[PDB]
Amino acid sequence: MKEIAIQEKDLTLQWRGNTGKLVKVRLKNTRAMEMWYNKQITEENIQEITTLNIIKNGKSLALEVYPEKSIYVKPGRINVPVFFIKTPINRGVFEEIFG
Amino acid sequence: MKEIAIQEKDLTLQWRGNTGKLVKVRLKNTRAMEMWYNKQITEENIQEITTLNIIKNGKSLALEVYPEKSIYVKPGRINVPVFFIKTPINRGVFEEIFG
Amino acid sequence: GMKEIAIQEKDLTLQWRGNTGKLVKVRLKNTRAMEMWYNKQITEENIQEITTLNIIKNGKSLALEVYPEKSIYVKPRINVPVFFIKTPINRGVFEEIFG
Amino acid sequence: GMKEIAIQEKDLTLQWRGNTGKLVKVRLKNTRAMEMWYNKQITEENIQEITTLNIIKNGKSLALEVYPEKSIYVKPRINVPVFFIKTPINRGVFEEIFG
Repeated sequence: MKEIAIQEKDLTLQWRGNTGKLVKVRLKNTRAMEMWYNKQITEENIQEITTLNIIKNGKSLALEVYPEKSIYVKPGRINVPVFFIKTPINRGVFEEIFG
Repeated sequence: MKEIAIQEKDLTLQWRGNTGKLVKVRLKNTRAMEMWYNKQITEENIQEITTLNIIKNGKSLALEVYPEKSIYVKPGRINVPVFFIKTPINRGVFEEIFG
Repeated sequence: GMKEIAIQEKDLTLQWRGNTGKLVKVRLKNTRAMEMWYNKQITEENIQEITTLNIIKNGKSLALEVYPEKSIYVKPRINVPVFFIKTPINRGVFEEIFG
Repeated sequence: GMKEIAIQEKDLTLQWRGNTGKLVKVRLKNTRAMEMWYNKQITEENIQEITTLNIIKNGKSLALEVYPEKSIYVKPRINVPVFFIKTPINRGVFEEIFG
């Protein structure tokens, strides 16, 4: 287990059908640049993460990912990390949590 | 020397007179929460940072800080890191850089 | 007869049944409501003349009929206009349109 | 004589001389301009009737005279209104007002 918290405002969320299951989350370009400088997530360490703790509106939601599926996608200038979400969660409850 | 990059959108900037010198930068509450979970900056490690690399609009600007002055301020729910900026930079040139 | 007013989506708080279902009502944001108050763009006397809201966003437009007899001002300094949506539209298709 | 229109600050791109000096001109953002186009709120035929913009933000308001004979549409899909500010105001005091 390795958990990283990421504020929701830094993620582009892909919901199946726009309203269904959360399929994947992609880091925004600016936050990705920042992480590159800091080595916060790297191509070499990305698959160590098993949980994303999504932060927003003073609330937090831990979501397991499929670590074998985590990848960098182009780009922007540099590639951005993408996580495939394993814990089932749908858009309605996600919106309810974060308000 | 220890440098940390932080995207501008996560900082509340205090400009002397609103237009003059950058005096200090305060992390936003949500990013502060995220950093708390990750231990990215902590009360124990904050004074190790000598440079902030401010990221925005695909651009980057390194600014030295006064490490002895870096502190947590309340709050929000938890305290937030504050850096006092040593490198002189005024609002006009900062705006020019970041556009 | 018909009276249509366009409002940019960013000026609306949208209420979706169950967060993902039918669009039930939209409420103007506080800043925009104050602007409309100074301009008399929408007023207590005229709000019920509006039969259609043309929602604008991302260079796209979606006309939606309202129930004019349900249009009301609600408490926020300034009360704000609320419209009850008559044209059936769900969150998925709305997100599809506007992206 | 006088004709005054309120516009929420978030719908304006403000041009400050030297980024920190006098406010020279404001241009409507693209989304708001498209809305105003559908509503005929401001039009090529009427734009030069406006003598004062009432800038709205953070529950506050600031009236600024314009040079009506300088008000023009510029290329962005849709051309957008631009006003040249006559009332002298600088970035510091403007930021002070609105915070």
